[PDB]
Amino acid sequence: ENLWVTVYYGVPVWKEAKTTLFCASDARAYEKEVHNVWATHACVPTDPSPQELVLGNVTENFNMWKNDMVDQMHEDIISLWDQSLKPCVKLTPLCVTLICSDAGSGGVEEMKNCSFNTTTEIRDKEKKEYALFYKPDIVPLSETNNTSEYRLINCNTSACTQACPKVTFEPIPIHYCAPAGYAILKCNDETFNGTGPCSNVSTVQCTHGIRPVVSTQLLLNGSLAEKEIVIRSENLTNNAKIIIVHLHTPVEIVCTRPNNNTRKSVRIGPGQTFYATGDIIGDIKQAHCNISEEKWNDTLQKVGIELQKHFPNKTIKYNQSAGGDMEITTHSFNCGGEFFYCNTSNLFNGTYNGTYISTNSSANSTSTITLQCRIKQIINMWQGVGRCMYAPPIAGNITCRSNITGLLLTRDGGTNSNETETFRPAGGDMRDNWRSELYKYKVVKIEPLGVAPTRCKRRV
Amino acid sequence: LGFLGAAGSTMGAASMTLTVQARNLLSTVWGIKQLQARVLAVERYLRDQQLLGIWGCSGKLICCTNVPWNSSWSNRNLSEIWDNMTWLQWDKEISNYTQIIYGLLEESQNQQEKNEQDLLALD
Amino acid sequence: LGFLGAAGSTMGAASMTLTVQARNLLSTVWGIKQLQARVLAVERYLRDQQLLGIWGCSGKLICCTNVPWNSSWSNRNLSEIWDNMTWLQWDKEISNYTQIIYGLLEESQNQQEKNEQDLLALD
Amino acid sequence: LGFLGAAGSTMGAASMTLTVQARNLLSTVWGIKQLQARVLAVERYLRDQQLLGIWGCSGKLICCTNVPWNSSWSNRNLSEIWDNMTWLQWDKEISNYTQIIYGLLEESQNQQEKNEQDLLALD
Ligand SMILES: *[C@@H]1O[C@H](CO)[C@@H](O[C@@H]2O[C@H](CO)[C@@H](O[C@@H]3O[C@H](CO[C@H]4O[C@H](CO)[C@@H](O)[C@H](O)[C@@H]4O)[C@@H](O)[C@H](O[C@H]4O[C@H](CO)[C@@H](O)[C@H](O)[C@@H]4O)[C@@H]3O)[C@H](O)[C@H]2NC(C)=O)[C@H](O)[C@H]1NC(C)=O
Ligand SMILES: *[C@@H]1O[C@H](CO)[C@@H](O[C@@H]2O[C@H](CO)[C@@H](O)[C@H](O)[C@H]2NC(C)=O)[C@H](O)[C@H]1NC(C)=O
Ligand SMILES: *[C@@H]1O[C@H](CO)[C@@H](O[C@@H]2O[C@H](CO)[C@@H](O)[C@H](O)[C@H]2NC(C)=O)[C@H](O)[C@H]1NC(C)=O
Ligand SMILES: *[C@@H]1O[C@H](CO)[C@@H](O)[C@H](O)[C@H]1NC(C)=O
Ligand SMILES: *[C@@H]1O[C@H](CO)[C@@H](O)[C@H](O)[C@H]1NC(C)=O
Ligand SMILES: *[C@@H]1O[C@H](CO)[C@@H](O)[C@H](O)[C@H]1NC(C)=O
Ligand SMILES: *[C@@H]1O[C@H](CO)[C@@H](O)[C@H](O)[C@H]1NC(C)=O
Ligand SMILES: *[C@@H]1O[C@H](CO)[C@@H](O)[C@H](O)[C@H]1NC(C)=O
Ligand SMILES: *[C@@H]1O[C@H](CO)[C@@H](O)[C@H](O)[C@H]1NC(C)=O
Ligand SMILES: *[C@@H]1O[C@H](CO)[C@@H](O)[C@H](O)[C@H]1NC(C)=O
Ligand SMILES: *[C@@H]1O[C@H](CO)[C@@H](O)[C@H](O)[C@H]1NC(C)=O
Ligand SMILES: *[C@@H]1O[C@H](CO)[C@@H](O)[C@H](O)[C@H]1NC(C)=O
Repeated sequence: ENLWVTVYYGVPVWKEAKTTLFCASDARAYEKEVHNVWATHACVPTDPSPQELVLGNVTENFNMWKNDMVDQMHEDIISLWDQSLKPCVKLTPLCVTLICSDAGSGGVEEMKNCSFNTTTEIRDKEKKEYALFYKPDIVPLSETNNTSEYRLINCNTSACTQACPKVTFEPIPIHYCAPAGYAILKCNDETFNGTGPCSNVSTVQCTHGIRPVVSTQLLLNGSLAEKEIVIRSENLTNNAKIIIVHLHTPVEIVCTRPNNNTRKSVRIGPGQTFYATGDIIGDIKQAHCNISEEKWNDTLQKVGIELQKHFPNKTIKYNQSAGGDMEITTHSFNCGGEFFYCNTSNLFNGTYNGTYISTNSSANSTSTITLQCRIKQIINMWQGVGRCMYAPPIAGNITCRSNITGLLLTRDGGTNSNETETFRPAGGDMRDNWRSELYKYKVVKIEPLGVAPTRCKRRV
Repeated sequence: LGFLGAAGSTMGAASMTLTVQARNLLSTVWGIKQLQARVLAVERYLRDQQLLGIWGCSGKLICCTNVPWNSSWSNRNLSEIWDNMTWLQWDKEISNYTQIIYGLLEESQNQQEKNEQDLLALD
Repeated sequence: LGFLGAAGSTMGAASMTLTVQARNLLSTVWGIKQLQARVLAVERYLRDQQLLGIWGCSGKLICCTNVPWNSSWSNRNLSEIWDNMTWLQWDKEISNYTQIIYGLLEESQNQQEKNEQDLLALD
Repeated sequence: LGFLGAAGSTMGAASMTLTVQARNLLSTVWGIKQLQARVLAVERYLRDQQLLGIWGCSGKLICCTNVPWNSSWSNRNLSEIWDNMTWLQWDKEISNYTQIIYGLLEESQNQQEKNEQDLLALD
């Protein structure tokens, strides 16, 4: 006859909500006695069988720019990073004035000797010690033309908390798992432009392998694409929104260094010892990064022919960074526990006008691109609340046989009748890397209650 | 089928799978956050169970209530609802009317229970 | 009695002691552990009660289902099971096949509810 | 009318107001106290629900149980009990004999369930 309402429990309907998430790590990350920095004592392990079920005919809108897991991941990384430097050595008795000269006979033109006095394990006795501090960690306090007085940089503003020499900065993968009563929708569309509907949504509980790499201006190890180069942006109208280029073919990049002596152990009290840079044996060279020439050339050509779809009659150009200090204009990362800040002058020096150039030469692979750069030791990252460190050095030489995944670009402001616009690389906020690694997923809440029309009559 | 096996399937065929989406509602730095989330999940399930039990539909998945359905709410034929539509569009176009439906179910349960105690007391 | 009074007695004599045993499922450094233990006790009880509530045996200590009993699970006679076997080795023997029984009760409950819905909507 | 509508009224007058008095059982430094009060509310509601659910009176006010009433608990007639005395002093004089009563209802409910088991298995 007429419609009578009936209640249903166990109904698959969805809403958008913001809740905290869990961890998930591999089984090999718990047998290590170095305790890592994230996945040994806090994060829970996962099962070795990630079940994924594809849904039939559902279309769901995705917005990777207005996301909750990016902000939660950033807050969790910041909090877990600040909690891992509390039981470590603090370099408060190192703000004494340093007397610094050239590095012996035949100076290296990059380090200063910087001999000082320090308090030993006895509170009365003091001893004269020496090191080799890097030049960007040395500030010339002066009142006249004095070339022998120097001090450390982090004693001026806030703290000198050294990292512990047991943990490591190795980026092992982690997975984010939704809590009970929540699911994660993942879009499998290959032509996903970042915002809009998706028609191959699959429901998963735990995310795939995410490596929280510390990098700016250029993306390190990460997940590749499937079909072609993908452009990620939210408006593509103004010049103040960072655009992400997601690649398809990796390009090999290595970074090397000359030798050092050892970790010179200097005591500043009971138990608190720090490892400074000792001597340098052998000849001194530069710390450089090598990138293949023809792979970078046809990769940038592929980026050009794919980016020409959004600009039909305009040529693209590249040049240097748009000014600033050391920390923002250089591609910065870390390897083996030592940080690198490297100039990108020889990578973004070119232009594309729409005419493709084919590179067919087998013997031309010998030519490479070299990036010469220096090393810092005190890191002021996260653009605030960073808990200013002092990275301990490594004894021998190191290698950085790495992989490249994406690029971060920013358009410059043009003038009238400017048909040739430029794209300069820039980093800035840390959220861009984890936003590039979390475009697929979206947290979702299920409501098991519902109503439906039928002809059910409850008996009395 | 596990999570959301019939989230876009046939309306008549989505009534055979409510058990698997209802079986799994409970299954220092991070000693408080997961605790708060777990207690929140427990109270979400308990609120759902109490809301089911407040109109006499506890322990039964598909329960029936004698309150009628007004023509100003859906005005659509039953056959193509149960054979063509899905749950998500139904939640899209019914969720603005849910509170008065819940109130009607509560009033109908109150009337049914008051007739039940009147019949028990008069006998 | 008390905590598991008929913990080793006859199978038949252990069916009249369900009430006095299931009643006790809810009754700084040393402040986190007590609260966590209380929350996980609530977790275990709510999981057990929900699992009883899926297959239509909510609020009943002893409930009967209409699923057939396959002989390949036990292959044993009823009389010596109910008069000679303690619950412990019985649960040890059936522990290799509990998920099949849970799925069969779930499917039988859903099928019985759909037949009841068809019979009730037929009128 | 929410909490304690007729807390000092007649025994028989409190029977018609039971449907409105028991409706609100669930409806840094100052975050831990909120968590503890939240968990304690969950404990109270779940304990009350299971204790009402052991002796077969789940989701039903004014439940009748076939256990006989012993004369050693009150030894006074029901007329002046139901039209003379309020709830509080009656609870004061009944509080010494609550565990024996709870055990008697538990045993009666379990025996009733076994009788229903034998009756349905007799067919
Ligand atoms: C992007 O991806 C690349 C490749 O996946 C990563 O490169 C790896 O980086 C890690 C560290 O960042 C390297 O691990 C280190 O290797 C050093 C040399 O390894 C050789 O020698 C050892 C024996 O000494 C052999 O077992 C090994 O197979 C190699 O032949 C080691 O000396 C290092 O040891 C240090 O760490 C351990 C544990 O923390 C300490 O106990 C030691 O005392 C010492 O301090 C370390 O194991 C790894 O070798 C690199 N891979 C390759 C192929 O070279 C990038 O790091 C990654 N990220 C970025 C940003 O580029
Ligand atoms: C930095 O200066 C110190 C002191 O001026 C140097 O330490 C001396 O090194 C010579 C070797 O040339 C030794 O003979 C002395 O005994 C050292 N004096 C000490 C330890 O008090 C140190 O070599 C200089 N650093 C560098 C890199 O040359
Ligand atoms: C102590 O820190 C302050 C910043 O809080 C320094 O002020 C500026 O520092 C930058 C970075 O080296 C310089 O480029 C500027 O020239 C500094 N001055 C101004 C007015 O911006 C300050 O110089 C530091 N103290 C010393 C002695 O160097
Ligand atoms: C999804 O809906 C379309 C619309 O009729 C239907 O043809 C298709 O079979 C559905 N998919 C599944 C898996 O049922
Ligand atoms: C440091 O302490 C020593 C004590 O031996 C003293 O001789 C010296 O003048 C002090 N200052 C410097 C700058 O070395
Ligand atoms: C959706 O993604 C899955 C992932 O394996 C794939 O198998 C399937 O073909 C995709 N759907 C379509 C229509 O391509
Ligand atoms: C950003 O996008 C909105 C709509 O997509 C548009 O109206 C607005 O003009 C854009 N911003 C700029 C600076 O053009
Ligand atoms: C890049 O920026 C510099 C800054 O002075 C400018 O001179 C140059 O024309 C720009 N373009 C190229 C292709 O170098
Ligand atoms: C990078 O290299 C260019 C040319 O080699 C040079 O002009 C510039 O000063 C270097 N440094 C930075 C931070 O751009
Ligand atoms: C860029 O490339 C041109 C062409 O090879 C070269 O002449 C120039 O030195 C390069 N570097 C800069 C900073 O322009
Ligand atoms: C640098 O270290 C690697 C091993 O980490 C070694 O194979 C290589 O020979 C070293 N470089 C030099 C110049 O010795
Ligand atoms: C990067 O590329 C090299 C060779 O192309 C490969 O061996 C390596 O596994 C790649 N990195 C990752 C993280 O897959």
